[PDB]
Amino acid sequence: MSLQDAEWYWGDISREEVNEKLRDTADGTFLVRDASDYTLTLRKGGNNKLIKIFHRDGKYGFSDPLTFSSVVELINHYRNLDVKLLYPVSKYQQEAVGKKLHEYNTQFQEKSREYDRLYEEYTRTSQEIQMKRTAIEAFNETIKIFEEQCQTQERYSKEYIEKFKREGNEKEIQRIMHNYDKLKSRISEIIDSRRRLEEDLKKQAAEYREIDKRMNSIKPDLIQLRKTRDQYLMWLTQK
Amino acid sequence: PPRPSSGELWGIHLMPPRILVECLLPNGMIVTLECLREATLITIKHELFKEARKYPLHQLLQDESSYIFVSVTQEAEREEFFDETRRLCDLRLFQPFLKVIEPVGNREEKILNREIGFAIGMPVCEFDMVKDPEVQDFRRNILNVCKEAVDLRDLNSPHSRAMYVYPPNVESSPELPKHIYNKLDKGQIIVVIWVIVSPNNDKQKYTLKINHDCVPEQVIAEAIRKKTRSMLLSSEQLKLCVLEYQGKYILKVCGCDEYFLEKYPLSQYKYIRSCIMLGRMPNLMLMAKESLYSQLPMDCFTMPSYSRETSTKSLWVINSALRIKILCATYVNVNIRDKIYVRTGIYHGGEPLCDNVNTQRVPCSNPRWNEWLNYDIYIPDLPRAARLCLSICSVKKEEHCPLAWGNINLFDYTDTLVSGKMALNLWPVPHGLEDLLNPIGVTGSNPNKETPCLELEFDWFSSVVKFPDMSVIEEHANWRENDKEQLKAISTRDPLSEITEQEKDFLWSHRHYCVTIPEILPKLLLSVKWNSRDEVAQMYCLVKDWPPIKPEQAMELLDCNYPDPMVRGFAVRCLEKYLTDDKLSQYLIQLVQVLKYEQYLDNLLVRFLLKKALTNQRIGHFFFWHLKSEMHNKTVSQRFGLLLESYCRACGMYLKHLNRQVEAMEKLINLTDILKQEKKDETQKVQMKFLVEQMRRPDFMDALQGFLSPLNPAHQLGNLRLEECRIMSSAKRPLWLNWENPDIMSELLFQNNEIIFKNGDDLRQDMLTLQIIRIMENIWQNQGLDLRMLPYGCLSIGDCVGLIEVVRNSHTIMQIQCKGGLKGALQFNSHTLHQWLKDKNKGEIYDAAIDLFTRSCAGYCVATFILGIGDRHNSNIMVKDDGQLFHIDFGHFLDHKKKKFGYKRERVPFVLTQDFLIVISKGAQECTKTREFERFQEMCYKAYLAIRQHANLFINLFSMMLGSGMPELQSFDDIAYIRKTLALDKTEQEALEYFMKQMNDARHGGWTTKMDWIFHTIKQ
Ligand SMILES: Cc1cc([C@@H](C)Nc2ccccc2C(=O)O)c2oc(N3CCC(C)(C)CC3)c(C)c(=O)c2c1
Ligand SMILES: Cc1nc(NC(=O)N2CCC[C@H]2C(N)=O)sc1-c1csc(C(C)(C)C)n1
Repeated sequence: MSLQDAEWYWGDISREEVNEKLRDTADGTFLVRDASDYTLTLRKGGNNKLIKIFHRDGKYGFSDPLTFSSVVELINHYRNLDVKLLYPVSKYQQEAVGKKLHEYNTQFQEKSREYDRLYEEYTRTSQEIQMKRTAIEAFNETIKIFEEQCQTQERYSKEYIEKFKREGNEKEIQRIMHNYDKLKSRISEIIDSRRRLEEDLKKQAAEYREIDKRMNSIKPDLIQLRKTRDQYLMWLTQK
Repeated sequence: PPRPSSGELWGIHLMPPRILVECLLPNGMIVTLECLREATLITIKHELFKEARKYPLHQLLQDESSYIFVSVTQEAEREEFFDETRRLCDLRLFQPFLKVIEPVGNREEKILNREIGFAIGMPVCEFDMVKDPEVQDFRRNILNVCKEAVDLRDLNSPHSRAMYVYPPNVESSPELPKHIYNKLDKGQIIVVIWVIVSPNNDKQKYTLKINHDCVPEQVIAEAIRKKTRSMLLSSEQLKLCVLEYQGKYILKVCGCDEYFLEKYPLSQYKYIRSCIMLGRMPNLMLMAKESLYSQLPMDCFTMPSYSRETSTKSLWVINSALRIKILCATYVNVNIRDKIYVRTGIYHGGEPLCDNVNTQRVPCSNPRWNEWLNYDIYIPDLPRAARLCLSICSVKKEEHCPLAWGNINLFDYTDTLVSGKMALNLWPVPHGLEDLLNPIGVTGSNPNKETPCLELEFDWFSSVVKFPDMSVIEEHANWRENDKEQLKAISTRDPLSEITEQEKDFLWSHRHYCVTIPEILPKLLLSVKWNSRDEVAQMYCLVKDWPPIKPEQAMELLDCNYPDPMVRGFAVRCLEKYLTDDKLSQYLIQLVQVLKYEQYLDNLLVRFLLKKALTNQRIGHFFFWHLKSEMHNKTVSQRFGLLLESYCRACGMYLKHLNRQVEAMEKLINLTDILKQEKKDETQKVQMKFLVEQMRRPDFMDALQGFLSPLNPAHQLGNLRLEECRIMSSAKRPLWLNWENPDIMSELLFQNNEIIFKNGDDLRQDMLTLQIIRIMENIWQNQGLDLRMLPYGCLSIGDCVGLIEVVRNSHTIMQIQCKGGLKGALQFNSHTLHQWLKDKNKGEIYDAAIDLFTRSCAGYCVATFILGIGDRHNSNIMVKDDGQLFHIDFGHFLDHKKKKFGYKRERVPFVLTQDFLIVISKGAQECTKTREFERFQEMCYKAYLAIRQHANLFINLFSMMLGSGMPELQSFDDIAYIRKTLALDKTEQEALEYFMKQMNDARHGGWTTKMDWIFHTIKQ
């Protein structure tokens, strides 16, 4: 117990460097800070609470009746709805160990690059899939129209076709039948283009999930490579 | 599903000049016909029915008039092409075929729905197919606001319609700051009213000297008097002349379409105030009221075709803790390189209400939990904004990781509480998101049903639960001294100022007093414990009877930190009563972005905004574009599209002008797609050759001439001055476009309209920046500080696609150095800027131009410091010939704080300190210290403090712009930058030392360093 012991005390580290020092942590993870003075950061209810320590006349407290005259007795008093504190954030967490902090960062950046060389080919794949999904929908409706066009033929025609047969004109009906046959041909041709596009659909649906699996394997690593490359304050132009 | 490319056929950007088109005739005959890519449907139909008489069953073909073309578009719908002026390539066909049918059904409905669908970028039929009851209830009900707005439009049949189309462009207050009042002659201004006398335009002037605060009718009266002076009339006869013909005319701005329709002071009109400040003379035009109302459409509103005992206990009756079952998950893309678990949690906006509970670690390959999770929270203690954020995570214990997330509103839009079985398709995780849940993430099931689909079963009670009506909450609600020094100090601290638990309970305790100082309501609400029906019920009753606060402060209650419905209802009511149309336009970006946060489709905020958009076309236009520019994002697509459907089904005849704008932008997108993709590696000479070739084609000329500039629909875009149009050097392949101004007297304002169309970069940054610059210039001018900024227009119209106003006769300092020439000197010499300004401003013009330069430079410097904008060298700062400075390329927020690693900003070298110090006070080798530099400094200091005084506003602006997934605007930690530049923690007089120190440092660091011209590296 002193002014700075290095057990649960940091300087005026910002609020950006507190939430992440106790993010998704249990009811307890706490630390002492400074105010615009002292500050106490605490965790409970799945939330981050903030309590000020009034220091006037070299004495410290929370409520109106002051019950301390030092900084570190305050913590141990309540430590053992003012729920107790549990787990503190230590200061010493892992000769001139500075050069080694390239090998552990060189992973991250490269593993970021390889993830970027994947998320790109995820987005590009992803949208490419939706495209094909719509094109099949287009083909389907296109086919319907031609199938409706056939209905228009085998209805308007079957009054002329079954009028020239009772009049003797085969190679006039041969023109009509040549037309109807090309119409049906342009139906089967569309159906086959659509079947091929469904083949590419399932090709890309497998490639998509392979990309997703590789991303799911890579992701746990990058977060752990984030905490390994933390910097030391006060030093300039380390590469 | 909207189409993916702006091509003319599926997977082809441009149709070859001649295309084979399979025509399906109405007698069942298929005829392949060669058409020109630009050919209209009229001629295609004519040459079809001509060459179709060669094919059998030719006698059945009726007159070609009685048939219409139908086809399949790239959106995969059957478009019946009723407009047969449309060209083949503009059809947006899936494949080149055309079916010929006879018209069926109601033609009007088909046409209107097709126009709405084109405007949105999504066929309207897709909404009809949606089965969610909330969607259809919104679609049906929102028409109430639509009808109310159109009724207010036809309330005053002739005049109100004109007010809707051409609303008065005025400032908020008529009070004219004194340094502006002095600029005019003893309280009055010189004005010039013009009259067009015959068709092949002759023009006559009437130079009036009028009180600056006169209404338009009074100006018309003075013009009539001017004319009825040469007239021979009695004194009472002149009196009767004016009396009868005062309000038979109306005033318009010469050169654009802004009209003075309302009884306002002339100086309150933005154009005239601008004329005063800039010293330019206002040129207006007289116009007969009949000659305007004639050109109004009389657009009506007709309803669409979709306008077509159960046991219930209240939530205040249930005694149990919230519990939910986690059944199973359809599939997970796991490599088996490791066990997964479902982490859940109940949240009230950003923060969770209770403690987050998890499922058990299960096989990665086989995903089943089937476990009834209990939540540490009381069911009646649930606020109205309670909702469930959950996610599927993995393990190696050693290294956790999220995979697929999902959020659900725990109540219905009907107020019912969820119970029984439910299936939720999950969403993916953003690129750089490592959080175990997604709280701010959008609520609802995934429309894409192919991604991971979780299944679960909520607790089913005896009957159907509902959240209690407000009266029950009031019934529940019905159960000193002097610490005010603090309340008038914590209510003045910025929103991001820490809220200690001492202060939280100190506020909640003395809450019934807070009403006296109403602006403290934001802070107060943050100090409430929302998982307590007790405190929630009390706070509800405090909210209802709360004093209306200023609108700028009420906006805060609409950002993410305040999700409770009563809070947002209060803010919305505040806006409905106290917000001016002017500032509603001013802050529209944030207001649109904030719609995302609201729980349900139908709410008070959307109704308010839609009503004001259907009441004011200057709002409605940008309302439309801001919503449409986000239809690319699926997370917002449905909400924003339904809202766009609502607007387009009511705005009336402006819809067609919007369609023209859309059409033109589509063609531009497609052209730039070609320049960027297919012709990527072609030389610029050949790309410009192609550009000329393709623009001259008639589909383009017709589609991109004669329409309203989305940047400011008060400007008409006339004919393209093609000889000026060009592709810009920028790698992203922009398009410099030049239009004539078609205005009857384009001579008196815009000669040329020049716009940059860039397909590549995200503009939301630039937009927000320029909006803030605009706000700052407003603040400085209201406080009598004449710092002339240039917040040039900028509008994002789609995913990294937008428009940029050009400033006429401006040049980069890079240019001015080079453009000014070598003049015999390979080096610009840095002095040159001063001599180029001196070469374009001689005599007495010199001093006033120098004043313009310094006044603009100071403001832009201060703004570049307060906002995190770096990268300021001779290629981002521009000068006009009159000498106004202004900055461009506002690409990065908060000093690249997200970017890189975060160990810089200890030193920043400004390159051009000397180059400006020469202009700001001429000559004198020691211009480190001159009187003029002292005045420059005082200006900068006053400006810095002026922004610091209003800081809360800008904090709120940035906090509202967190809905947009902007690069350097993701967490509040980002926004916290301006807290440091302004030094809101340090006292007012300590912050001036902060500013002066930073500025001195940068100036001297600039004196030393070397620029290395092109690459702008250093040498020290
Ligand atoms: C004449 C001049 C002087 C300065 C600075 C260097 N000097 C002062 C400024 C105000 C008051 C006093 C001094 C003083 O030193 O006495 C300028 O700074 C900027 N920046 C903005 C602030 C940054 C840190 C980003 C550097 C770029 C720009 C853009 C200028 O146009 C500018 C112009
Ligand atoms: C405001 C603005 N004004 C411009 N005007 C000009 O460029 N000119 C005027 C006539 C001569 C010509 C010139 N100086 O070459 S470009 C621009 C502007 C705004 S954002 C931008 C990026 C393309 C750099 C992003 N650019």
